[PDB]
Amino acid sequence: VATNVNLKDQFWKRYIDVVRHEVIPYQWEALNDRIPDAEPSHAIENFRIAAGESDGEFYGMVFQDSDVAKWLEAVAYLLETKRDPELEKLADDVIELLGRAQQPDGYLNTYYTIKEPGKRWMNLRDNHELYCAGHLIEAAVAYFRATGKRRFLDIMCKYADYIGTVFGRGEGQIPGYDGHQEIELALLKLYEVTGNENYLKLSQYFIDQRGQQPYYFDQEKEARGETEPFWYDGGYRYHQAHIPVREQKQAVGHAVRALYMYTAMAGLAAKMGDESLKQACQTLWENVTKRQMYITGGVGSSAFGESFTFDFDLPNDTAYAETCASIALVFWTRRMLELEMDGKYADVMERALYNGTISGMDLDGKKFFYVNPLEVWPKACERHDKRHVKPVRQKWFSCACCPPNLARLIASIGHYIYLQTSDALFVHLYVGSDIQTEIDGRSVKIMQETNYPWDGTVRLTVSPESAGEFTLGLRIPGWCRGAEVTINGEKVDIVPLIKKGYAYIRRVWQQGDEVKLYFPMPVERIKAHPQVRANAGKVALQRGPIVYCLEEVDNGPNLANLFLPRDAKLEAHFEPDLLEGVVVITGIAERVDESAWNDELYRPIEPRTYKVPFRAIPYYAWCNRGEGEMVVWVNEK
Amino acid sequence: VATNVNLKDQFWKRYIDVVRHEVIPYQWEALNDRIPDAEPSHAIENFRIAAGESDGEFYGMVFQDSDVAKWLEAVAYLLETKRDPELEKLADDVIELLGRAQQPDGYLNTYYTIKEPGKRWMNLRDNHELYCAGHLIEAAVAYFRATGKRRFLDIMCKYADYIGTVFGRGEGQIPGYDGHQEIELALLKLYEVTGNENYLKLSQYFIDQRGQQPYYFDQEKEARGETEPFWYDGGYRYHQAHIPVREQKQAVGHAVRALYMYTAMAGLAAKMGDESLKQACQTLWENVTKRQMYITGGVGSSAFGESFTFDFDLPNDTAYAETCASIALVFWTRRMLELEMDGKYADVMERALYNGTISGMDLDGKKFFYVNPLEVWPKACERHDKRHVKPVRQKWFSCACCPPNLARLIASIGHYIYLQTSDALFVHLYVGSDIQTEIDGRSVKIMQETNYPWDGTVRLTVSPESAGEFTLGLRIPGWCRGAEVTINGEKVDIVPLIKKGYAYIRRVWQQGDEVKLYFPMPVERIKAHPQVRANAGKVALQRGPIVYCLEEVDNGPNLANLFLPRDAKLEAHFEPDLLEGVVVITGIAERVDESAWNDELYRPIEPRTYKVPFRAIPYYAWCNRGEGEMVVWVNEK
Repeated sequence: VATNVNLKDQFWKRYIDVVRHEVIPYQWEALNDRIPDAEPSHAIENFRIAAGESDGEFYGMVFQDSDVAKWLEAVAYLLETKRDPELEKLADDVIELLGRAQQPDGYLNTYYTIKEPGKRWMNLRDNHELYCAGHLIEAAVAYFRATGKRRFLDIMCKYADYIGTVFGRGEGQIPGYDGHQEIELALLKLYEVTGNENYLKLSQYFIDQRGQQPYYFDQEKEARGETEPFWYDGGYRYHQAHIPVREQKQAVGHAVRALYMYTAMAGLAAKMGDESLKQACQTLWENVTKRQMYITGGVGSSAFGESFTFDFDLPNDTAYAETCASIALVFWTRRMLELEMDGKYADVMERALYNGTISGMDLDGKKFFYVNPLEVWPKACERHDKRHVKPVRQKWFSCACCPPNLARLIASIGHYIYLQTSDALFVHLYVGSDIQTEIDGRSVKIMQETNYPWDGTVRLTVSPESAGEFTLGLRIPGWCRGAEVTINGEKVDIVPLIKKGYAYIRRVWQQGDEVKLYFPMPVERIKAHPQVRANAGKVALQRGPIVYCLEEVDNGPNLANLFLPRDAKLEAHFEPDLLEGVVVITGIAERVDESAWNDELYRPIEPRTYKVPFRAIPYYAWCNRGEGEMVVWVNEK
Repeated sequence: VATNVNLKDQFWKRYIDVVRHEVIPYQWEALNDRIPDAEPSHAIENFRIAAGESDGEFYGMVFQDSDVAKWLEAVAYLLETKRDPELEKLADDVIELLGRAQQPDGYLNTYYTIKEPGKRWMNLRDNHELYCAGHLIEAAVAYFRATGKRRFLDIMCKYADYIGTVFGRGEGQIPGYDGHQEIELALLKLYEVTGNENYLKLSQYFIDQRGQQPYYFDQEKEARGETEPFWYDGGYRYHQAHIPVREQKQAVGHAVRALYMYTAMAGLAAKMGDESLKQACQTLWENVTKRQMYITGGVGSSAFGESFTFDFDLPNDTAYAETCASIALVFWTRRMLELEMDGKYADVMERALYNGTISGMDLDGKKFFYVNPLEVWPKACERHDKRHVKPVRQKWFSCACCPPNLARLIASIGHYIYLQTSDALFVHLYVGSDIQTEIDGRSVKIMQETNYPWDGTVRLTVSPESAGEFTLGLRIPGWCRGAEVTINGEKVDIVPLIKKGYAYIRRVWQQGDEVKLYFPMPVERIKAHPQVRANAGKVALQRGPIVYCLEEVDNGPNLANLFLPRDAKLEAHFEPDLLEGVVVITGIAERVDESAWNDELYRPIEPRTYKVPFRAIPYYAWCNRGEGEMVVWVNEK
């Protein structure tokens, strides 16, 4: 493949700069208990103790080891854009410490090495051993791809090989699997970087075993003398272990869990060319993205179990839409594109990336949300049914969806832009960047320049070492109508070339060939399916891939009583000095007069209305200018 | 002195017969553990054991004793409108049982007699001792007024005197009060029937002491050795015991508790001539009824704590609106009227009486709601944050709230229709009835005939034994746009006679004088104050005092996808055989056609709508024709 991708834009480059200079350095301090304000992490200390370099007790959540891995993974990806010896040094040191904390059989887990040794693999449902293992594997694979150093990969292959001995359907093995999926998608990347088929088979095994009767979680449960019912009403639906994955057609249960599982299913369907996995992914995909996904790319409608509920139940004010769930959605869409090239997967990838993902952090990377609501009345957040919604971003405990999660996605943004297949180069995302690659063994550089998401002109430059025929696959964004393409100033009728949202342009390509794409970005009035009861009579503003919202700081309070008339004229313009440089939308809305109301609650008096201008900003950029109300779905006319 | 009201109705007399033939007999069977499927009550049996007439253990909730009291109270009121020697013989036996279960000092509490003897008064925050005493006192007063038999009253006077020695300021007294208000209003009635002012001062003491520092509940807490913090995050706001009642300006906490407290407060303001309590009551009245009350007369917007939240937070789908809280609202308004004669108090009484109280039962009286929601999507009742909303009514085994609570209010409805002062007969409610009473000495009979609430025409016949001058005060309903009055066919100019929602008609009345009242009853479109976020862009249908709703059985599924145009062609007509004979509202609405989505979730389309006829029925009558969607607040076009 011999591929390499560099970022050359403003929008994502700023985010990476923030991850590099703010988020990773701060997270490193917290992981090392050097922040006197903060609640202690003990994440690195747990490994020192496990390694025999420090006395003390284990401290933290059962999956504390995964914090370190995700930090290491983000650091690996940062090392790809800017090679940075101080960083590479701390990471190498953490890796060596990890090597020393690893047992000779390969097992690497601090909670069981320090606090409950010999009780390992006895609570797969709850204690995240395989989940921590998986995040560790992902970190080593990325660290290898980034630096070429294989120490971390050797450490993790040993753990994988040991896990491969323990788990299975053969003699003396445990027919088990994790309560929290992750090892399956991690095993795939280990396979993809080692060539070792055993890791493919192990991933296949964990997926194939899930949900099989009699339920492995009932068996380990009983063996622990435990009789209390599982707290989630839906039972093993919470872990998507209720039935085998090939029979799962409805998204249920914990959202991050489901999406980690579907990501793995999709990668396995591709590797095996297995239709049953592929069709289960496709059906689950339709269910999620056409019935249980917010307009922000948010997923998970219920604070209880941080879960999916059922089709069309997408309340805006009690939404959960965990940042990590949106991240997991990105992971899934990328594997879906490798399994079948359909623009709709990249559409959703882009929806999550420019909305319900980076909304999880302040512009300057200093604070974060766990929960990403589509409507906030800060006062109402004292209600019990909304206490999961924090009206301003904050610093976070060993919560579960720690900031290194968003960090590793942002720092790896470049890996999601293009896909190289032998015949065809696919462009998924419209991002100032280049890629040096091989097509037909032909060395080729492709370059994109664009101010997207703020404008829909993309100039692609295609420079092959020597002229040659190959295919350029350009995603046609599903939000756009009327995409246009020119090649060297010549119009190209793309309508006969599009297959499932990509335009296949196969020709002889020469040094300097220029492809201009134009995606008109009008302000759009988005309407939800009438079955989405929460949005009856409501409209959302969107421009390009970016969903807009109204905040109190620009529009005043009581946003429920700002109405957007159907043929108000709407205007967009760039504001270089607002929220790091955003396009804003403005127009004339209507408010309901309150003054005629005379200390009365209910009256037969039809509303008197008055014009006010409104300003809408990008959903991701909300809550950077003080606490206040915010809405995405606005009342119409 | 002697005052008699008999219902001559169809509307309320049908509820009374349901209460007499279905509810009270069934509840007797359940209280007596004679129902083979039902969860045993053991409420009577606890008294048999405490009386030494049976061996066994206490069973039930800590307030189980008040279940018996509430049944006896309802029974007292039934005996007023129809004496039944069998029912009465039953009540007398139960009464003597209470007599024999009572401790020698007057304490009557089964839990603290058979399960924890000697440990009484140790947990006033939780154990409902004074609450059960208050309910027993109310049953005794009621039973005496109804039968003349003083026995139950002697028993409870003895308990009441005992309570007077235990609680107060000074040595050998506990400076305490109940976690669940009730004893305070009950003691007012005991005073009213006995003239013993110690009962009045005891009520005052309990009200005056509440919320003083250091917190009484903190002291008994420390003596119990308990240290983990109270479950409700608002602490003693739940009990309205966070600050003295005279400094309470907003309704907070558990709604029934709040309203039982405000009722006593209003009673004491009148009986002591206490301006500070009168003011406090008025302030709280305005807060509840202008900012924290549903259009149905429901109060209580959060299932967590069954509590008030804050101003203008009135969600329809997650409403609590506990039946017993609207009931309590009725008790409060009746006391508010004895304190300040203003039609607003009776307006709210009527609101709660014709909507959110009787909505708590099936029309045939066999099933009940605890929670009275304003919007139901049955599938969404599976969400954790809506699991308190049952989409059909049912039998209720443990309670706290319901059936004898509703029964006692329905059975005593005649007591809310009129108020007799020295000078003046006030007509609060337009109910087919007659009242024989004494005005400025004279024997006077007044007869009301009307089809209210279905029609706004009323005829009052005034038949004093001999002719005489007195004032007839007639409530002008706040929902009406004008009233017309004639006396013996001649017109009365009433505008000069109206003071605070009552028309004062003072003249010499003669036998057979005929007052005719006309209240126009158009179909009204009701708007909520703009600060009520939940109802931005929605409208509710009302006719007279009755609030209307749309049900799936008449209108099809997806009631959120129903829009009511500016001219919706609203008609009303009587359906004599539907839901016990009701007026239905009909009209034209619009629905969005789903097909333009092509199964997509979010699209920039101009939706095609289509016209449908709709039918609305009284809220109270919803859920008598099968499970389905229901909405009160409908989307406006």
